[PDB]
Amino acid sequence: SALTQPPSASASLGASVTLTCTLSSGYSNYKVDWYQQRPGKGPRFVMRVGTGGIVGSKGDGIPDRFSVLGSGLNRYLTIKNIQEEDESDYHCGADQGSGSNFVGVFGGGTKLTV
Amino acid sequence: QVQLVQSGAEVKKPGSSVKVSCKASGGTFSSYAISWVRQAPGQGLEWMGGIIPIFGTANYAQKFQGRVTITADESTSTAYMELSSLRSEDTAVYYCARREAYGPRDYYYYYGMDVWGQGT
Amino acid sequence: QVQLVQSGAEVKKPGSSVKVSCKASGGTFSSYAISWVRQAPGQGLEWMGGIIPIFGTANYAQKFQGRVTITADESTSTAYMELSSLRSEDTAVYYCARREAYGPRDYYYYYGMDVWGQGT
Amino acid sequence: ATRFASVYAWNRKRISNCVADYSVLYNSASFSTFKCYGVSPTKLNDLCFTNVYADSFVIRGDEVRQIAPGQTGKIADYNYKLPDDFTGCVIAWNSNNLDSKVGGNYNYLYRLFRKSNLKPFERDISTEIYQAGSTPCNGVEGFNCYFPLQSYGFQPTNGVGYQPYRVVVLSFELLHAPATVCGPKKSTNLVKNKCVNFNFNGLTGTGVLTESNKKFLPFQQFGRDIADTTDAVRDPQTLEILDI
Amino acid sequence: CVNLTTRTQLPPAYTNSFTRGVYYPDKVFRSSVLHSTQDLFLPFFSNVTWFHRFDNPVLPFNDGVYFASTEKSNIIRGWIFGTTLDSKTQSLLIVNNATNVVIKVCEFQFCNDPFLGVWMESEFRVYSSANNCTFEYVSQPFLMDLENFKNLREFVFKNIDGYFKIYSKHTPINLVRDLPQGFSALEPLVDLPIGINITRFQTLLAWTAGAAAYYVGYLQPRTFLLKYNENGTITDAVDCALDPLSETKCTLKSFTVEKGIYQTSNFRVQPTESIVRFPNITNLCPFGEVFNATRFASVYAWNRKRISNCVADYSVLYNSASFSTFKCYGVSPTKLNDLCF
Amino acid sequence: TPCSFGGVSVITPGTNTSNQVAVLYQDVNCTEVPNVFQTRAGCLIGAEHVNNSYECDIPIGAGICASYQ
Ligand SMILES: *[C@@H]1O[C@H](CO[C@@H]2O[C@@H](C)[C@@H](O)[C@@H](O)[C@@H]2O)[C@@H](O[C@@H]2O[C@H](CO)[C@@H](O[C@@H]3O[C@H](CO[C@H]4O[C@H](CO)[C@@H](O)[C@H](O)[C@@H]4O)[C@@H](O)[C@H](O)[C@@H]3O)[C@H](O)[C@H]2NC(C)=O)[C@H](O)[C@H]1NC(C)=O
Ligand SMILES: *[C@@H]1O[C@H](CO)[C@@H](O)[C@H](O)[C@H]1NC(C)=O
Ligand SMILES: *[C@@H]1O[C@H](CO)[C@@H](O)[C@H](O)[C@H]1NC(C)=O
Ligand SMILES: *[C@@H]1O[C@H](CO)[C@@H](O)[C@H](O)[C@H]1NC(C)=O
Ligand SMILES: *[C@@H]1O[C@H](CO)[C@@H](O)[C@H](O)[C@H]1NC(C)=O
Ligand SMILES: *[C@@H]1O[C@H](CO)[C@@H](O)[C@H](O)[C@H]1NC(C)=O
Ligand SMILES: *[C@@H]1O[C@H](CO)[C@@H](O)[C@H](O)[C@H]1NC(C)=O
Repeated sequence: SALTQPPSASASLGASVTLTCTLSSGYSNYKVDWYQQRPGKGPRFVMRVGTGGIVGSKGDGIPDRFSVLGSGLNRYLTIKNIQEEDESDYHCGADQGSGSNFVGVFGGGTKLTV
Repeated sequence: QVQLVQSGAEVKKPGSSVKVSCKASGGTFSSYAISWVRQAPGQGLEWMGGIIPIFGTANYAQKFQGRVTITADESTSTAYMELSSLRSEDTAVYYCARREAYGPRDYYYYYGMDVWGQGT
Repeated sequence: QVQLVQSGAEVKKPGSSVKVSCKASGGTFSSYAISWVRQAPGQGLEWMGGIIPIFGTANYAQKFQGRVTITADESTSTAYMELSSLRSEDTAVYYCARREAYGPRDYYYYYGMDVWGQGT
Repeated sequence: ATRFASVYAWNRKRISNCVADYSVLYNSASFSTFKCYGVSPTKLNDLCFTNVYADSFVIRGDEVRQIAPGQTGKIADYNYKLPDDFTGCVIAWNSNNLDSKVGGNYNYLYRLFRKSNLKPFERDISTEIYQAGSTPCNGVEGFNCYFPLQSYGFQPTNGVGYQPYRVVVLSFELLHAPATVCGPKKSTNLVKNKCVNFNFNGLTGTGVLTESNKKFLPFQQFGRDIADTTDAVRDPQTLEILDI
Repeated sequence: CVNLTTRTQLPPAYTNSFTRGVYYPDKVFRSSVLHSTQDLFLPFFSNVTWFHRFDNPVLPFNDGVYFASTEKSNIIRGWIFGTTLDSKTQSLLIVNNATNVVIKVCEFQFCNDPFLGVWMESEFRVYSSANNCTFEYVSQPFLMDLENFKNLREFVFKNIDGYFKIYSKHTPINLVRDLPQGFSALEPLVDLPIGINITRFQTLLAWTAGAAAYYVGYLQPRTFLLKYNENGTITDAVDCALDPLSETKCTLKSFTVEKGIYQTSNFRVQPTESIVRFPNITNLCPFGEVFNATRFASVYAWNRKRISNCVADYSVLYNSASFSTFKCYGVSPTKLNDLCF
Repeated sequence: TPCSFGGVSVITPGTNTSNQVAVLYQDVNCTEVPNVFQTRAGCLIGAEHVNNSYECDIPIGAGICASYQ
């Protein structure tokens, strides 16, 4: 199944929307990324979560409200104080390395209709 | 500052070959984990390959191995892709994506895909 | 007990490609020296290739090197063959043949081809 | 085995209370490395050990040379340290056909950075962010803030030095305790009051065996003289005390 | 599980270890000899914490412990060994031989006051959850009675190099309130093959009290000279670091010292501070201009750059993952940052 | 210079008579050592200095001898 991600969810304004991007057993110890795709525009980087913590980023057209947490084999992206600007398609990917970049298995994506 | 821009959109007859460029302006090129990704209309993103210019080696996905050729031209600070045997399902927008590098540079310690292309 | 059976007979017009399977039922698969052989109608047997699934490497004859592709799928306990550029003389019955293994398994100590396929 | 451990988190199986036939393992043609330290590889079947530990992991081809006493490098220093007085044999073989995948097998991990070197047979399975600089990381990766583990990208097109190798290290412990692991030796009849060459559970010498009047305690297997040389043995098959 | 709280809260009491805590250090028979061995032993006349009431808090376990009990109705049940003893780490459980003599190194979720209860046994309230069993050994079934002194039981518990070593001795005793003076050695009872990290322990007892007390001492690396008799029994010992007469006895390899002068050791003042002084240079060494160079020389005409008057930080170069060979001759690669050239 | 050091000699009657001992720190000043008697061989602790001379039993050095009385 590799990266399993729910098709679509819907949360109300000012609420918490925890999005689960699960990591498969074979793909367990892989870096996980998060991207925001506006409808019809190119996806942009939001936050990156590693198995040991948070990669850390700022100034990428991402509101301060967005946050990401990684517990076990499940990676959670948490949105607090959501407004109508957050309606978009979010994608989580896998990654690997040591000189050949390997591949990123991108999940189905989430359509968060506010 | 640093940004990656490529050539415009091309339309090709099925069964032909398409070559897509990717220009790099700003920063210290050839340390970036240049990646190639795509998304079908109405479908989630699908990886195809990636390349690190300094190592001169290219990696490809199993779905596209033997059909996608990726090269990085260090002299022009550009990254090139060659895709052949296009089919009906292969039509989509194509993105050229990079990653910041930190650390020993021989072992994977990279940031996120902060900068993206404008489409193809 | 142990036996190898494949798919039926195929007829292809010249210049096409033919793919022949070989199923394995019983015994401890991937230790067998799976071999591919053929015999022209009215002529003696001619070898073309062989494969050991655990080693994942395939050997081919000089007459058929660059034209015969042989792979072994360990998951289904099956062995596959792909033959391209068929000509008039290439038509014949095709046999999938195995060999018992004993010893270190890295160095050739094998029994005879006790079990054969039913033809193709 | 089909599920070898990662070198940063290597597996250990303890083997005891059995007969260890090393002619099958030694005379196997399937291993590419069989280098022994402290014992010779061709006399192994004549010895007895207290217990044997079999440590196993996958490492990089160029790194097989580091699994030895007195070596340095990322693996020898941060993953698996072998002691300099190691008694045992280090066994390695090419396992590209089992451990390699076409896109690359990333399930084999190694520790790349550590604050200090490991002690012999020490394990470290923590995932603490490595501090490279003077600025606290507070759990976040970045420059001078590093993730300590990395994977080996095993691909079938890699050169020999970059192919996977499976390594099994057999550590042979020799302490004053009952022996439980012995080679495939056959026993002979016991001869008393005659000049003989003896081998009593690994204790060897030349001498005359007589009945002893020493009151050995139930746990004592042999004795020593004032000179600290063997002068008495408990027979390993019948719990009889002999003077030598 | 039951938390016993009906305990007077007093500081630990102390007694005199006298000549207790000697065990057979090895498995070799010797007789009519004095053998000097350096091992973990209970020091002679070491102060020993004394517990009764219902006295049994959690105690530290350092290098190892000495356990002895003076009892009339067999109240001691066993010991709990582990690191946290709450299923976060591997732990060792030794139950009384009444069910079976059993050492279970299974992963148990223990209570914050484990015990056994009794006069007949009913309750077994030692642990709750128990899975991930890695080692088990069960001694031939027996039975631990659940209901001046006459019976003395001595135990030594060590956790060394993969073995959990238990030593024990059974003797007559005659004191009312103390550890006897006189000598006995503890023979090994069983060698447990468990490579366990043990740092903390708790005592299991079997509400009302029985007639019992127990003692806990701590082991240290010491050199002892042991006297073996004609039957190979240890009959005396001197802890040579206790005082200068024992030190003389250890040096002369005898328990009798003649009138005279003996040179037995060497006194040395130990340093109390580490004083490190290096020059006031702060500029970094120009290594980066040679390692990341784009125009390396040919080997027949190799380049040489001389580096001087700078601070050479070798942890960046040594701790770099980018080099495949780093072989040092004359110096070690991991001590390079402490040297000056 | 290195830190103060020296040999330790135990002055004793035999164990047939008494287990009381005295310790001589040879050529080490009294102060750095930790009935303290300063002599040419060093400071001798545990022996009581008396003005009454006797036959040498246990020699100390530089004219000093010790005995059990
Ligand atoms: C080999 O070379 C690389 C690259 O350095 C360049 O080439 C050399 C020859 C010289 O011309 C340099 O002037 C060139 O820059 C070196 O890697 C660099 O190491 C230095 C420290 O020694 C790094 O400087 C740090 O930068 C930190 C902030 O940058 C972080 O974020 C950026 C993205 O915004 C990211 O790209 C970067 O990697 C960091 O994650 C800063 O906090 C820190 O204090 C310090 O200033 C520099 O950034 C590194 N560059 C890269 C891309 O890794 C090697 O050190 C050098 N090795 C040797 C042995 O010489
Ligand atoms: C085997 O050894 C045991 C002691 O462990 C002994 O009692 C028994 O008689 C021996 N049997 C043989 C086959 O000699
Ligand atoms: C112990 O067993 C349980 C159940 O199988 C398992 O979930 C847990 O991870 C195991 N722990 C260890 C130490 O293996
Ligand atoms: C042993 O347990 C102690 C408990 O404080 C812990 O600090 C230490 O790291 C442990 N050591 C090992 C090797 O597990
Ligand atoms: C030693 O054993 C003998 C015979 O059992 C006995 O007579 C003697 O009293 C014992 N004690 C010693 C040390 O002599
Ligand atoms: C010993 O030290 C004290 C105090 O410094 C000093 O007065 C005395 O003279 C010293 N004696 C010797 C022998 O140096
Ligand atoms: C011994 O001699 C010392 C030094 O002269 C003197 O101070 C002391 O009073 C004398 N008497 C005794 C017996 O101590």
